[PDB]
Amino acid sequence: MFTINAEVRKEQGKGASRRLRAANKFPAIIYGGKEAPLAIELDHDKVMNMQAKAEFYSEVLTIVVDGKEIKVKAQDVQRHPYKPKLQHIDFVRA
Amino acid sequence: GGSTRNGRDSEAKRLGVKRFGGESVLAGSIIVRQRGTKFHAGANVGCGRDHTLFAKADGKVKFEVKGPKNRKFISIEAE
Amino acid sequence: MLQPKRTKFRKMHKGRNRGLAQGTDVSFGSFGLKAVGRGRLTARQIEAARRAMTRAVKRQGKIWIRVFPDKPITEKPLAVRMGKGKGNVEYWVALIQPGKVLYEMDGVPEELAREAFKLAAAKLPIKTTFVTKTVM
RNA sequence: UGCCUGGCGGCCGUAGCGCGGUGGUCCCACCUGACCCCAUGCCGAACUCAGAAGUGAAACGCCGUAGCGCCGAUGGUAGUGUGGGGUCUCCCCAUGCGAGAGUAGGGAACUGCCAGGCAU
RNA sequence: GCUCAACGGAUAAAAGGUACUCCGGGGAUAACAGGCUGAUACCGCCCAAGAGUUCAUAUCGACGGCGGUGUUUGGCACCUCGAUGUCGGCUCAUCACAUCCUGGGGCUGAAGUAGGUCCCAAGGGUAUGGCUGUUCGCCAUUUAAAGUGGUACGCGAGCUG
RNA sequence: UCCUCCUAAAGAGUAACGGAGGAGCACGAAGGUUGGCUAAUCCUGGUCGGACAUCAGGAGGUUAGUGCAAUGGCAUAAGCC
RNA sequence: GGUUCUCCCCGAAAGCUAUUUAGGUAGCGCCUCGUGAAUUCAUCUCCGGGGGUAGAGCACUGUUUCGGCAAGGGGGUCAACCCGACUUACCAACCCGAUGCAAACUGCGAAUACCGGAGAAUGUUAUCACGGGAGACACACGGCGGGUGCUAACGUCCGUCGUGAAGAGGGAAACAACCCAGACCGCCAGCUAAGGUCCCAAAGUCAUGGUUAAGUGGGAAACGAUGUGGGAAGGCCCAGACAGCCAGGAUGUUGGCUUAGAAGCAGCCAUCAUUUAAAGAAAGCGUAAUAGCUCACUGGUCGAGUCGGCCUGCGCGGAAGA
Ligand SMILES: [Mg+2]
Ligand SMILES: [Mg+2]
Ligand SMILES: [Mg+2]
Ligand SMILES: [Mg+2]
Ligand SMILES: [Mg+2]
Ligand SMILES: [Mg+2]
Ligand SMILES: [Mg+2]
Ligand SMILES: [Mg+2]
Ligand SMILES: [Mg+2]
Ligand SMILES: [Mg+2]
Ligand SMILES: [Mg+2]
Ligand SMILES: [Mg+2]
Ligand SMILES: [Mg+2]
Ligand SMILES: [Mg+2]
Ligand SMILES: [Mg+2]
Ligand SMILES: [Mg+2]
Ligand SMILES: [Mg+2]
Ligand SMILES: [Mg+2]
Ligand SMILES: [Mg+2]
Ligand SMILES: [Mg+2]
Ligand SMILES: [Mg+2]
Ligand SMILES: [Mg+2]
Ligand SMILES: [Mg+2]
Ligand SMILES: [Mg+2]
Ligand SMILES: [Mg+2]
Ligand SMILES: [Mg+2]
Ligand SMILES: [Mg+2]
Ligand SMILES: [Mg+2]
Ligand SMILES: [Mg+2]
Ligand SMILES: [Mg+2]
Ligand SMILES: [Mg+2]
Ligand SMILES: [Mg+2]
Ligand SMILES: [Mg+2]
Ligand SMILES: [Mg+2]
Ligand SMILES: [Mg+2]
Ligand SMILES: [Mg+2]
Ligand SMILES: [Mg+2]
Ligand SMILES: [Mg+2]
Ligand SMILES: [Mg+2]
Ligand SMILES: [Mg+2]
Ligand SMILES: [Mg+2]
Ligand SMILES: [Mg+2]
Ligand SMILES: [Mg+2]
Ligand SMILES: [Mg+2]
Ligand SMILES: [Mg+2]
Ligand SMILES: [Mg+2]
Repeated sequence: MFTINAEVRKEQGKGASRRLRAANKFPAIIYGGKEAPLAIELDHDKVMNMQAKAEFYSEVLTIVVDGKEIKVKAQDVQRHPYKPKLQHIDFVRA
Repeated sequence: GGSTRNGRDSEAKRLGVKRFGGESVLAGSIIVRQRGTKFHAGANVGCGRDHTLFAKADGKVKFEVKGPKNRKFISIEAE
Repeated sequence: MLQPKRTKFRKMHKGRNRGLAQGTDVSFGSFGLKAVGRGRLTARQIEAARRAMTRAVKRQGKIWIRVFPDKPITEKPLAVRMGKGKGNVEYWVALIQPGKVLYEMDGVPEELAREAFKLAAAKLPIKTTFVTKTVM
């Protein structure tokens, strides 16, 4: 269903986040459970298209990171103050 | 034309921390000048008439937060 | 025009309106008009926009004015010199940051909301945009 | 050496409130009465000085409760010291420092002296 | 023993006018001008409750907003106080077009004559007298009009006062 | 003339005919020591007694108080006998 | 106001305090010379401490919106005189749940700024004390955080740095405060920074892919419109997408109306119901009003591309002064 092909964040920081947002992407975090949190980089348009659907914040989502499928839920989302953009998205591991 | 009120002011008393902690002081040296007891006297520290903390023995000035109310205390380490 | 009933002090400094907004999402109604630029909205402008949207929707729902004019702006009388105190209070404005929601509503359909906010936005200097409430 | 109790401290908001019911062989509290020697600007409401008839009823203390108060990551955001810029009442980039609040989570305190009463 | 409060306190002991004025200075500091900004001034534009027999645009337009000129009233004191004569009137004109007429058109709640508004267009023209020193204005009579501005609010080494 | 807050840019200091308020005192106790004590507000019951006193219990913990204007403090109490 | 021969070295200020003082003066801050002095001072790294300003928030002091708990009032719809059935484009204490604002609000809280302790490297002791001599207390601009003003001024008041004052050269046409860069002298020597390489005027009419048709470049806003590329996302699809055009487009029914004749072009309400092969008491409309047309809704031909909302760069009009 709601599948997201993510990657691994190489560098973290304000400049890295700005570059990711300028490169038609955005950072995100997967935390919860006992495993260490994982920083991921998502494409903007494909996630923006799924964000319109109301099921995105209600049903489970599948994230493929280097071939390892993980079931996560859209815990919280940060959006641009005055633009249809996604700043940062949290994912509870479940 | 016109007139305006509240043109008065007062001279600053030059309060604040003088030794800033971590310095070597002498007996009778004033550490902090303040209106209220923001910093309380600790070890080898006396309280003045105007709540001024003066060291009674040469040593090191140390800032710590002790007490049930998390109040700041000035301590003189006589090393 | 709306203004605070009383204040601790009559005059305030000019200040600077820099930063980002605080309330950037609709939490009361379903549709919202939010400022995209930067400026200072006045009580007269807010009242004019409220009247315009109310008469456009025929009060077929509810209206929320998120912002509130609370900053007193003073101007000196004409033909006077400089100094001699601060000028008397003239009006009241509300500092506006980009992304802040200005007006909120619900009940009305999407077409009616967008046709009412379209004419209510022309009464404000700051450019605005139309948004709909989402699930978080 | 392990049980709980008392006194003095460290640590003073994961160390504090609400709910459930236990503790007395010890220690504490409740309590008896009181001319003393002391006391109430009226009364043993408080200090006390003579004690153990009873009770753990209020306290005090102990065990669990996630209803609260709190501690609070990673990531993200706001801010900025330097240099370089734009459309300059404000913003962009290269750099380090990176908050507050809110999530995930943690949680029904640890600990040092003697002083006894307990099984050993 | 001093509200020496003008409070680091001239002496125990102190108010004004000068257009009859004079001296040394300042554009460090004003008034007329020039420069800078445009609150105010003029003009243009944006959305639309309506007026308009129904009908928002033929004409207007509340509640609000965004702009242009420097164009009145305003702010600064940047050139000038070892001198830049400012009001008004006569003669002499230029330039701008936000055009009074003439010229060419659109819409009209434009039947015709005659009107309202808007665009282009500066080639030319655009009063005479009473009142007060006038600018402004009132009135009387004509014209197509007796249009708005800048030119040190033009011009006194061109004239009066 | 002096003091309190902000402008005053997280040491000190820092201007305007800036925004806001006070001071030209009182006290032989309103000081020293010792001992003891802890409100503002609200709820319930009660003879006048009442939106209000003097009482008894409870909610709350400094939201009271500082001889004074403001700031900083005060429970060991700087608050009250 | 003026102050007359030369060279070398160093080299500021227009700030604080007081002043019948504000354009003067005195002390200090700043400068020069001489004598002494300590790893004295400065940069960088590590360590300790104070913050309470940005930012953030509403635990406190003020302000403010919508909800529930509520006492309920004010024109009642209805009686039309009623208790008022009841909510009447209204207001409404605490208590809770959210949403904002504050220089004189902080349960929290940075960077930088400042002090001290330790360490290498560098700097002509650049640091401090005293004595001789001054000068000076009219600063301006730009960057940064601000008061005041209109977040207007080549306006004014504060704090830091740079510049000029006290400074030549190159660049922006000229243009002290912008940028690069610090002029011992002489050179028919090379390199580079700001800034450019079509000619004035010196060096790419250089190379690789795109945008611009406005000369945008080479002034400006709200707003407005199939200019033009890009990015996704939509819906209509040979079960034939959209516009031609061939045609239909009805009755009870001149619908209660209101009258003007009203039958859609004066009206509140109606677009109820036969066939709906299809079929709006009809949106335009001449008009005293119909009596007429077209379109809405469809099927007759086609035959592959369409329909309108966002993130984007350039461009267009708003744009009129002597
Ligand atoms: Mg950065
Ligand atoms: Mg019990
Ligand atoms: Mg982080
Ligand atoms: Mg944090
Ligand atoms: Mg948190
Ligand atoms: Mg005397
Ligand atoms: Mg004097
Ligand atoms: Mg003279
Ligand atoms: Mg001068
Ligand atoms: Mg002048
Ligand atoms: Mg001049
Ligand atoms: Mg009408
Ligand atoms: Mg002329
Ligand atoms: Mg014209
Ligand atoms: Mg001519
Ligand atoms: Mg000709
Ligand atoms: Mg003229
Ligand atoms: Mg002349
Ligand atoms: Mg300070
Ligand atoms: Mg005591
Ligand atoms: Mg030199
Ligand atoms: Mg003088
Ligand atoms: Mg020397
Ligand atoms: Mg500072
Ligand atoms: Mg000397
Ligand atoms: Mg000297
Ligand atoms: Mg001075
Ligand atoms: Mg002077
Ligand atoms: Mg000078
Ligand atoms: Mg200065
Ligand atoms: Mg400066
Ligand atoms: Mg500034
Ligand atoms: Mg300026
Ligand atoms: Mg000046
Ligand atoms: Mg000079
Ligand atoms: Mg130069
Ligand atoms: Mg030069
Ligand atoms: Mg070369
Ligand atoms: Mg090169
Ligand atoms: Mg270069
Ligand atoms: Mg260059
Ligand atoms: Mg170039
Ligand atoms: Mg070239
Ligand atoms: Mg050449
Ligand atoms: Mg352009
Ligand atoms: Mg343009």
